[PDB]
Amino acid sequence: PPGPPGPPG
Amino acid sequence: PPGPPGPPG
Amino acid sequence: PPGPPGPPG
Amino acid sequence: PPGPPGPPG
Amino acid sequence: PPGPPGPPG
Amino acid sequence: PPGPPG
Amino acid sequence: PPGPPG
Amino acid sequence: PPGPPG
Amino acid sequence: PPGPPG
Amino acid sequence: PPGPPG
Amino acid sequence: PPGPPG
Amino acid sequence: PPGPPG
Amino acid sequence: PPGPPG
Amino acid sequence: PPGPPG
Amino acid sequence: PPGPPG
Repeated sequence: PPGPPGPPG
Repeated sequence: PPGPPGPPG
Repeated sequence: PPGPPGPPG
Repeated sequence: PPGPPGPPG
Repeated sequence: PPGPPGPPG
Repeated sequence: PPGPPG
Repeated sequence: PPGPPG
Repeated sequence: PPGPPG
Repeated sequence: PPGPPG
Repeated sequence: PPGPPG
Repeated sequence: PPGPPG
Repeated sequence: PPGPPG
Repeated sequence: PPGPPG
Repeated sequence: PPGPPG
Repeated sequence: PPGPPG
């Protein structure tokens, strides 16, 4: 499955 | 997600 | 956000 | 804001 | 403001 | 695959 | 991405 | 940005 | 700015 | 300004 | 893997 | 990251 | 930053 | 600043 | 300043 979202900018 | 707003001028 | 007003003349 | 009035003549 | 009147002649 | 942007 | 201006 | 004049 | 004349 | 004459 | 920074 | 100064 | 003097 | 003398 | 003498 895809990985999780990245961190905030 | 986008980062938070920057500091006051 | 914009900074506050400057000092009196 | 503008400064206050000057001194009397 | 203007200064006060001058002295008597 | 890599996940979405933050 | 970077956030908005202050 | 800078604030307004005093 | 400077204030008005006295 | 200066005041008026006496 | 986690995605890129926002 | 946080945005730029106002 | 604060604005300029009046 | 204060204005000029009258 | 005060005005001139009368």
